[PDB]
Amino acid sequence: PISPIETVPVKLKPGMDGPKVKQWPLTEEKIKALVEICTELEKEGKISKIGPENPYNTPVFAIKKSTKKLVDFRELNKRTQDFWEVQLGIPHPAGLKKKKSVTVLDVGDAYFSVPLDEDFRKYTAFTIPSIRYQYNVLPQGWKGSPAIFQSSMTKILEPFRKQNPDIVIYQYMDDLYVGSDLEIGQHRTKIEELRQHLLRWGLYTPDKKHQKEPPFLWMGYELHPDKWTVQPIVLPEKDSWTVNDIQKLVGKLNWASQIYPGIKVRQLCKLLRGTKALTEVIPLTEEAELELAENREILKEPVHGVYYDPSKDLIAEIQKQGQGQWTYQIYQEPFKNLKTGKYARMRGAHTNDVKQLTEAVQKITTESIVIWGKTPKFKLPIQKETWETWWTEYWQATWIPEWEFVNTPPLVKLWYQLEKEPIVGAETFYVDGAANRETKLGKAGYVTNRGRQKVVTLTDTTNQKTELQAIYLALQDSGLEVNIVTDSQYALGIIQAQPDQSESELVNQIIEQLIKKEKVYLAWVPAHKGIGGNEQVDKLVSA
Amino acid sequence: ETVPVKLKPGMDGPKVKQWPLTEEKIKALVEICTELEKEGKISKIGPENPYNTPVFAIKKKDSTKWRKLVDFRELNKRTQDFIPHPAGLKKKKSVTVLDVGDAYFSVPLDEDFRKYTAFTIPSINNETPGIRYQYNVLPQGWKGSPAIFQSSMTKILEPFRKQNPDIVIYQYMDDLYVGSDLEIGQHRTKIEELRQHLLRWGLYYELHPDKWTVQPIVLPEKDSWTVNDIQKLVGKLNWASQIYPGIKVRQLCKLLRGTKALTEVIPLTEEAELELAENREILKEPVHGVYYDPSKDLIAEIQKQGQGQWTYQIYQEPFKNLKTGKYARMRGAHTNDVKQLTEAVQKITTESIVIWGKTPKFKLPIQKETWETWWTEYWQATWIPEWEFVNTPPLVKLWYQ
Ligand SMILES: Cc1ccnc2c1NC(=O)c1cccnc1N2C1CC1
Repeated sequence: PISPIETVPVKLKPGMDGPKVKQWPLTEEKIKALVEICTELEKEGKISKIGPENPYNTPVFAIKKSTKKLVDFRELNKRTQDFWEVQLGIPHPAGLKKKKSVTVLDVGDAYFSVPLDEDFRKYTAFTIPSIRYQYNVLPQGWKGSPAIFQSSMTKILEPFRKQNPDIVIYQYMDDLYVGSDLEIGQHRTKIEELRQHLLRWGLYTPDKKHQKEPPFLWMGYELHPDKWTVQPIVLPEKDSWTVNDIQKLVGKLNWASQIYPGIKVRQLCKLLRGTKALTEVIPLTEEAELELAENREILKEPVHGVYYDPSKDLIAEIQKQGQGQWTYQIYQEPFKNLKTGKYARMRGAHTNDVKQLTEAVQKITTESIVIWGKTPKFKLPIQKETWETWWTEYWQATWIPEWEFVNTPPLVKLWYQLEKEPIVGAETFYVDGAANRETKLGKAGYVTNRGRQKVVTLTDTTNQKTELQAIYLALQDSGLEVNIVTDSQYALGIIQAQPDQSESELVNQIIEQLIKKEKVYLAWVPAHKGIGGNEQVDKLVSA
Repeated sequence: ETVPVKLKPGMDGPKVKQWPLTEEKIKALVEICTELEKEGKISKIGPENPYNTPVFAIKKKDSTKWRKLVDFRELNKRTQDFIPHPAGLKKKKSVTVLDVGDAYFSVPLDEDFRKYTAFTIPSINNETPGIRYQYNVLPQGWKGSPAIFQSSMTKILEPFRKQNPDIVIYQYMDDLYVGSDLEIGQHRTKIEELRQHLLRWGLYYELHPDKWTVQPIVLPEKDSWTVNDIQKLVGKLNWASQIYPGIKVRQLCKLLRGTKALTEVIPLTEEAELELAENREILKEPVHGVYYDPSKDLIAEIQKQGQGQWTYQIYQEPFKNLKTGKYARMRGAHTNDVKQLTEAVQKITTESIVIWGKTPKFKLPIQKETWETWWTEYWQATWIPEWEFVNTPPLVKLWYQ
């Protein structure tokens, strides 16, 4: 199975140098195993004898237990130059186009069939304990074998690809999936042309008798040449459940959330709190028994999908499934999905549904460009008016590809709006907050044009925390309308940004007050200046 | 022959990675790339070449033709070092820009440096391994190119310069900058004249420098002022005080002493009126003593004002702007912040070339994912600047509005 394929030039990292590792003096029991092995090997072409000139050497072994050799090239690896990354991204079902037929050739010992850079060839020396040999083909587990093989493979297919453009090949690992639209006899015939072709260059593949049959499993899916399916998975039942046990369940259920709806893992997840060991056994609660059940049913329903049709539009629709959470599906024919997924509640310092929705869209657009090299038409649960309103009031640059409204509650909206101008007849609060940086002691509070005022001492606080506090107070103690003037450009920013979701207790308490009011106008002024009002609170929140 | 070239001490070749491109953009790169192979400009490479730089395709001014574009920003920084920018150009009256990337194809590239230029064409859905190639001649976008080919450049420009000794020609990477003072008719032609002279060796948008300044800050003019009104003015004024330190606000603050209603209209004393007048008069001109330091980097910051507006400022040292301005709209895509921001970036880079002949380090008010997903869909220059993303303050904008 020697190849007539030109070799790829190799070199060791600069400065580095070939291995010169000693050779074990193991028993002649294994020797005779090697002597033979290597001989046929030798006369097979794979290796060749040597002697005086190769001062390099790597430990070689003979193994019994397979009850009927393993060279270790680790040291040669951390010596070899780096090669170009091997395709790391791979095909996803929803990206393929339907076929009449699909076969998968198994490039077996593909590796050992490929020549090794005659030059670099020496460093692969090893001696059989009392014959010196050299490798001549890509060795198992050596740095460059994967990369190099894939390429060589790519070449050998070039002509054939040019001549049979209606044929489609996918190289992966030690596999060649070939599908087409020809007739079942014609298809069978073509495949045999490939075999011979490959056979031509020293790469043997089994025949139609010794093959593998459809469908084929690919990262969760079962693939037919006409459609695909998702094997209904199983959730074992029992009394004993280690933490480890529970973690795994969560994992499986989690991946299925993508494909199946109403999947939940909360109560089942709230079961790892406190755990002291992976071997620990948490008594399955009730809600965690009830939930584990609902999921089992839902998982019994089969799921069928279709492939891609280049002559049709792509279309994605998104849904607000609770705070921070979103669901989407992509199709070309109403009801007939290509792919669907879910995005877990991104949780930040402060955002809103409009901002969140924007990212989901972006992620989906990135995804799409990679599957199809296109971007779908969006259908969204947001008003066109809401979008124009946010677009103008927001500082960051923002955008959404062509889309159209799809009334389908819950819609995504803005939970409150700030006044563009102050309010006539509304109270006016001037708020401040100060905190020491060496003791972290602080004071918050306000004064108004209606005589009233309040202050408040704090502990373990900071400048931005107290500053936000002053505002909460004011919001808290007042009518349905209000004018608020603060000197913290920090707190202005957060709010100016009309946030509706956050991890801070305080920000939320504020967001809540804000949602309540009838009219709110937030205003800013330089700190510590003469500016009346501000110099009152300024004095009260100091000590 | 080929003049040898090397990476700076210690540096190794780029290993950036390929972004995925749309279908339309892949097909085009294949056509384009095959041809260049036939002509021996580029050659398919082996897996033993570990390097890599990203590429993509753009449309130009208006053709249906695409242009290959390679982002050598990185390779350029690692390439060794090797004309004295014409002060004239800026003070000119009309500069037209021409693309000369071609000339580089007629020159061999020292084969030892070639590997470093490797790049990869992607495949949809990863069904196909990418297609790898490395340059055999001088590649567009690279720093070394314009250098290595100058000896020849002047040589060809030799005559036209002599002929017209009052027109300035400055080169930047793949671009040629030509500036005159002629009527915008016999200007447009003198260019073409060159287009042909230039086409005898072998190659193939009117700017207006005289109006690029440091636009002045203004203040509101009011019928009657209210507390809100005054507060706001004090805010902005205070800011500006940093640039013009003689700006005052003691009299305007005095008007607010108390704890009054926000809408309560207040009368201006004769003192406040003065303060205003003076302050207005101090802002009628840019600040004193602001000079370009060439041992420092140009920086460009941009704010979004809304309604299609964007303001910017090119500076080297905080608060001492070398230039400021605003970019808006003219009949195009009615609403696409991304498109606009890209265009804006290009307009600014251009000036930084005309004037100082180098690119500015951008600060973009946007999010990485948004920017990286779409900017290529609207780019148009042979060059690409450096940039970072940020969270714009509130004042900053209010101030420049
Ligand atoms: C696993 C895999 C990866 C990429 N493409 C394919 C396959 N396998 C198939 O069974 C298949 C099914 C439908 C369409 N293309 C397919 N093929 C293509 C080769 C005909």
